[PDB]
Amino acid sequence: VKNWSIRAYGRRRQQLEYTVELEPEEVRLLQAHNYQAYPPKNCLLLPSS
Amino acid sequence: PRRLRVFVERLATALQEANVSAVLRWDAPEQGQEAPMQALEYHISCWVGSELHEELRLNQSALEARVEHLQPDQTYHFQVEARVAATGAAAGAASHALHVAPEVQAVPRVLYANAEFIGELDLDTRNRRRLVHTASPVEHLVGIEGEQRLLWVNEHVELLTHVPGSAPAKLARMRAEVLALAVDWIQRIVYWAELDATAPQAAIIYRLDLCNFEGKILQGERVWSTPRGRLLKDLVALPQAQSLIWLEYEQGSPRNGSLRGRNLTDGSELEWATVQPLIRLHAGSLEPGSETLNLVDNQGKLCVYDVARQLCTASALRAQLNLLGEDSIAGQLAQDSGYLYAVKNWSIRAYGRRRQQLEYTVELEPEEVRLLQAHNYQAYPPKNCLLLPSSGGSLLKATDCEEQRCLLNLPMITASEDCPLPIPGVRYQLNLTLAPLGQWLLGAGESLNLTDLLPFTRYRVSGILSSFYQKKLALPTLVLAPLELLTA
Amino acid sequence: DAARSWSYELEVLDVASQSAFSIRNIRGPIFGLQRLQPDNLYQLRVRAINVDGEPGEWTEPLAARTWPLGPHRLRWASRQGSVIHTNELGEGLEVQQEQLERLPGPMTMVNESVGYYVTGDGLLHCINLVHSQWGCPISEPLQHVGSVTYDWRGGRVYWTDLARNCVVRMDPWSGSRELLPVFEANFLALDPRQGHLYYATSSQLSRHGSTPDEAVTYYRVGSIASFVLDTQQDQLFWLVKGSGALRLYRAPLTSLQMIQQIKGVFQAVPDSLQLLRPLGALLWLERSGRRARLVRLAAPLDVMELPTPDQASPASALQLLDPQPLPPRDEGVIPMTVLPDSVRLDDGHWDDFHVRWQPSTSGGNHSVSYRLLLEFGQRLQTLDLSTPFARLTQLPQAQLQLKISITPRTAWRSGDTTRVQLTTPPVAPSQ
Amino acid sequence: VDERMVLERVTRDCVQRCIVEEDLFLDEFGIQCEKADNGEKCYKTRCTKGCAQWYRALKELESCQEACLSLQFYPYDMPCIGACEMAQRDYWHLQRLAISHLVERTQPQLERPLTIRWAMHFPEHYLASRPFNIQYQFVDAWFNLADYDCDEYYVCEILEALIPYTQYRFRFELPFGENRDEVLYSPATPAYQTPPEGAPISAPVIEHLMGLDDSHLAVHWHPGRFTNGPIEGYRLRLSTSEQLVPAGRGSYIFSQLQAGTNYTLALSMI
Ligand SMILES: *[C@@H]1O[C@H](CO[C@@H]2O[C@@H](C)[C@@H](O)[C@@H](O)[C@@H]2O)[C@@H](O[C@@H]2O[C@H](CO)[C@@H](O)[C@H](O)[C@H]2NC(C)=O)[C@H](O)[C@H]1NC(C)=O
Ligand SMILES: *[C@@H]1O[C@H](CO)[C@@H](O[C@@H]2O[C@H](CO)[C@@H](O)[C@H](O)[C@H]2NC(C)=O)[C@H](O)[C@H]1NC(C)=O
Ligand SMILES: *[C@@H]1O[C@H](CO)[C@@H](O)[C@H](O)[C@H]1NC(C)=O
Ligand SMILES: *[C@@H]1O[C@H](CO)[C@@H](O)[C@H](O)[C@H]1NC(C)=O
Ligand SMILES: *[C@@H]1O[C@H](CO)[C@@H](O)[C@H](O)[C@H]1NC(C)=O
Ligand SMILES: *[C@@H]1O[C@H](CO)[C@@H](O)[C@H](O)[C@H]1NC(C)=O
Ligand SMILES: *[C@@H]1O[C@H](CO)[C@@H](O)[C@H](O)[C@H]1NC(C)=O
Ligand SMILES: *[C@@H]1O[C@H](CO)[C@@H](O)[C@H](O)[C@H]1NC(C)=O
Ligand SMILES: *[C@@H]1O[C@H](CO)[C@@H](O)[C@H](O)[C@H]1NC(C)=O
Ligand SMILES: *[C@@H]1O[C@H](CO)[C@@H](O)[C@H](O)[C@H]1NC(C)=O
Repeated sequence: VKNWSIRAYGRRRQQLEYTVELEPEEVRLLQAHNYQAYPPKNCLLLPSS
Repeated sequence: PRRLRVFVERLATALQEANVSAVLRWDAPEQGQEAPMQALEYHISCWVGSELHEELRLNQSALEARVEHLQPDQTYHFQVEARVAATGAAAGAASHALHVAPEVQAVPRVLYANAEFIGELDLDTRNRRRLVHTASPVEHLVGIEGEQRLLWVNEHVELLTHVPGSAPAKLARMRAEVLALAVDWIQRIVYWAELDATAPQAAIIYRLDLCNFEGKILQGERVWSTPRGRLLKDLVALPQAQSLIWLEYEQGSPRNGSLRGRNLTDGSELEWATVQPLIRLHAGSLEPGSETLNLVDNQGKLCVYDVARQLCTASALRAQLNLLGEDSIAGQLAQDSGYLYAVKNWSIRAYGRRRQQLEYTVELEPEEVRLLQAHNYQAYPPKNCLLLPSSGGSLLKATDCEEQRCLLNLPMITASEDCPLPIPGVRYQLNLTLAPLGQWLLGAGESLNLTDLLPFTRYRVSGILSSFYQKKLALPTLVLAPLELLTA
Repeated sequence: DAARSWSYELEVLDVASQSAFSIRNIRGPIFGLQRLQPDNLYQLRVRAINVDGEPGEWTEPLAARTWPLGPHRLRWASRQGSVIHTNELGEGLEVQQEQLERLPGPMTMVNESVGYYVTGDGLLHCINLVHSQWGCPISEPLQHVGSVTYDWRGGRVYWTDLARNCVVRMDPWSGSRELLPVFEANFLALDPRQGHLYYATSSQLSRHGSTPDEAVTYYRVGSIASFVLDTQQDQLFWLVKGSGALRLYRAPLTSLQMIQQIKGVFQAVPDSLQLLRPLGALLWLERSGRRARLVRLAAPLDVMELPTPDQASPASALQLLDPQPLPPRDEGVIPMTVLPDSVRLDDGHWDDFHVRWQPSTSGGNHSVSYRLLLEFGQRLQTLDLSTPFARLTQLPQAQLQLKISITPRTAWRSGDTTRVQLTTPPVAPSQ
Repeated sequence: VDERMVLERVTRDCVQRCIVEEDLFLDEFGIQCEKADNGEKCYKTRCTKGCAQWYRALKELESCQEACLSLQFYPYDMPCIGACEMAQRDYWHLQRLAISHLVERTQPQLERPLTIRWAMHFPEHYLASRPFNIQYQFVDAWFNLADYDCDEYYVCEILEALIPYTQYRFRFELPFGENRDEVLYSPATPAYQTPPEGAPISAPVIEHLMGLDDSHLAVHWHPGRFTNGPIEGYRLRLSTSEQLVPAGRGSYIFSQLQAGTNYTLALSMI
């Protein structure tokens, strides 16, 4: 967030992709949907032995 | 005018839920010879009360449909309308309401086996198939309908199998005359009986496990034998009662048929009380808790036997089948979940189990039917019971040891307390260690007796437990408890 | 002509004190026992003394538990339209001055004068009980109405329109009706804490909320006869009228289990289930109208039977009247009107062309969502928003007069529409 | 020619209702159109779209939510859905009032598989309706028959295994659309008795079972409901004494039993 605008920088192409202007009190916190990689179903569940 | 014919078909595959579908068949209306064969649009709407279950539109010359995912003990109404596809003109309409009730309803299909082939005869459409062309003629025939496997014995006395899409593979070659044949469908064990040519004659019950079949010819194992002077006929395996019921007659008296058998877990001899001596025995309902035998007395009288009550059960099909004569109901008698089939005067007569009436009579060529096998409902255990268990436990019990050897006992495994039946195709893989010294891949039921041990020295066995369905599903192998066995 | 002139024995076994109290010499099989402690459980058995003094055997004890103490009044309705207020025995009859129509159902009360009831032909009627010259906003009765309910917090009357397969929400003070997207419903109850509308079809019982995430289906089948909603204990009862078996259930509002299945050819009136609050008991009237059946939630096996009074000999509705008054209309759920001077069309750079306004609030701080309507001449664009923000995608570039209609709403009701006309800015790039 | 009058009458009443109630409902966007716009925001254009789309949804088995699907008012266009559902229930009400006398005057006939021949025909929109139920009743409520197979001229065929030696009456329930209150009932058949077959499935219920003195024991009983045949005898086992009593007698008294002790009676039906 710089000067009431949120700037998305792409990880693949390494460039600025989106700049979206804001109202001055819209963003106090910023959280992203980062990829929460889960274990497989043998690891999450009950063990066999 | 032809009517709409709907049949409830229940098909159970092991490690899968039993699915119920309605086979909707309706012939075309009568068309003239000037017009060609017309496409008919069949609109089928299936209702459960006031809600729509499935809606099907099919372009067919004659109707042959399947409405899947029916539920048992529920009333389904099938509203079928037929329209001509090119013009939109109404050809016909039918409304079939149907309680599902899948223990008394099936599609009327038999398996017949002449000297040339084994085929399917649908008694509804009167159409004949060929499943397998046999080089040598079939003498006995059983089947596993969950995997469409036909197990049969030829004139050249050899046991063969047939999955669809493959060649017939020989499972065993047999050195004596085979009296009977049966299959445990859950544990995949094929039981047969062979004649003994010793002057007191007996019948030796052999078995062969189909989970050990990897493409080469196996050999049978002697598990039980007959008391001398007596012989077998008509082997029927009941897995849910764990029984192997035959008809034990005496040599020289074939109309003294007495119902005997063995329990399939511990090998104990079981006895069934009949009020009259028998001649032939046929299997019945094959349903857990309600298992049935169609046994024939020496007067040519059918009794619809009950296995659990050990008594005759009065039915309305018993009086109608006794009017056919002794040569019809002791010739060939087959019974699926829905119908009960008999051959009289070159015609196969299906007797329905629900309405207790004669339903289909299909005329035959005089050498079409030598054997008759129905697709009886082979009820499978649930997926917890068929597969590998969760807990390992102390399954190997330590026996009393001598100084030279210790007889380790290898028992059968139920998966929990909720599973009454054994797990199919159990193979232990073991090593022995001095608390490797040996490597054995040995199944369940036998014993490993463990020679060449040092005196006054402790030894340790360890094992994994492998079953048939955990190798098919690629499920991971249970490691059981490594127990230590002391020698004195 | 054989004579059995006997004198009966009725014992009272209190379970709280372990005390056996027995009286003698009653002549008839009927007996009106008096002077019990309220909120108490008793066990009752009967034997019979002859002339010689030899009694009969004891029967099985019946789990007999008292109504709690209070002025606990039952409102009976006839099939001819007479209203009789009794207490919980069927005694103490007071004939009310109001005259309902033929075959009335349950009367849903808005304030202490105006009530709404649904008759047997599907018509919905309004009655002012105190002063009948004024109080009803709808002049004529309304056909094809399944049931009726009232929200005290929103101040809205909800009924199922069976002709439209919709639920109609109505202001009782003005008669302004709103179509709600709730389909094929027969009976209604709304939770005032959160604004969720609970509804039961012939096949299913489910929930409608302010968002589509809040729709939870509780049951799917005979047919559902009636249902009630327990707001305090967070649970939900319904009656399924099947093939000769009237069966009652319970689910929480977030274990689905069977309480009592009543077998017989007699069944219940649709919209006759009621939750009796001080016992935690469930009442339903029977179809013949001479019997009301009651089950306790603590003891499911005991099904009590309430006979109907003789002055209203066929009954079509029975309510336990609430002893507290109904609470008034909350001004904390009313959304405030969006200010028309604050509706700007302040645009950003590139393709960000958007409309912002000052956000509407309520008294108690509830979620205010918005419905916006656009008019680009003949072009229409309707957006359902949850923020004071609406991006305009199809801008026609040629300096139009855009008509914007913001309607704030909450989970209970809706606010007034703010209608503005704004001049669009000049759009130079078109790409 | 009657069907197109029913179509045009329901379409006339639908367009007349959408003219009438255009001011009655408050919309969620706050529309409030005047009486002469003919614009797409108003109640009258969406409501006459609902009266345009009601018949095409009925004969092609579409819902009124799926027929009245627009990209402006999403997910639900409520005047369009409401006008479609009101016109469909007005149509099924007019078909029920058209064919009500012909349903209630025509009696079904039983012949003997067991066959009901009703002198009617399937409706024109047969798949749009609910399925008709044949209903059965014991002669000595109406329950739905589970197994039958009918064609379009109502020549039915009962495949349900009925109880033997039981008098039965049959009738047709005709639902009309999804409205559960709009059902028509045919008159009942002449009463047909099933042919007798099999053992009885109902035990005979005793009426009064007491002792007479210390050396006799009396019982009175009535026959059961499904006796499955002509009744011949009732066997009484007292525990043992086992007696044969014919079909005319419903009261038997035992003798030569022990004084002052506890017995058990077993009653069967032959
Ligand atoms: C079932 O068939 C109809 C009619 O089939 C047409 O006529 C036959 C004689 C043959 O020539 C077919 O190939 C023709 O299609 C189908 O109705 C047609 O559907 C298509 C696709 O929607 C449409 O373009 C055509 O106008 C329709 N034609 C007519 C004459 O009605 C119908 O869709 C088929 N139904 C199903 C479920 O496959
Ligand atoms: C209960 O509410 C109703 C409105 O729902 C009130 O009825 C109004 O009463 C006034 C005064 O008599 C009339 O001028 C209005 O015309 C009525 N409104 C309508 C819409 O008809 C009623 O007074 C309220 N009762 C009490 C006791 O507060
Ligand atoms: C930073 O924001 C202000 C907000 O008023 C704006 O005027 C200014 O142009 C912005 N600066 C840049 C470099 O974009
Ligand atoms: C029903 O079961 C059969 C046999 O297991 C299988 O071939 C088929 O795919 C199943 N059909 C379903 C689940 O629709
Ligand atoms: C039939 O066999 C039974 C059992 O072995 C025996 O008791 C009986 O004598 C036999 N009957 C005849 C006629 O041989
Ligand atoms: C076979 O043996 C098992 C295990 O001992 C027992 O549970 C079962 O009842 C036996 N089966 C029969 C049919 O007796
Ligand atoms: C039995 O079969 C023969 C075959 O030629 C036929 O002529 C005869 O009619 C049949 N008998 C009966 C009773 O159907
Ligand atoms: C294995 O030991 C057992 C102990 O009972 C004995 O019966 C058997 O002969 C032994 N087998 C071999 C192959 O040595
Ligand atoms: C036995 O030992 C061999 C050699 O280490 C190993 O491959 C095998 O997995 C072991 N099996 C068990 C059951 O421990
Ligand atoms: C609502 O919000 C206002 C302003 O944030 C605050 O003063 C007030 O306490 C809140 N609650 C209620 C119940 O009004």
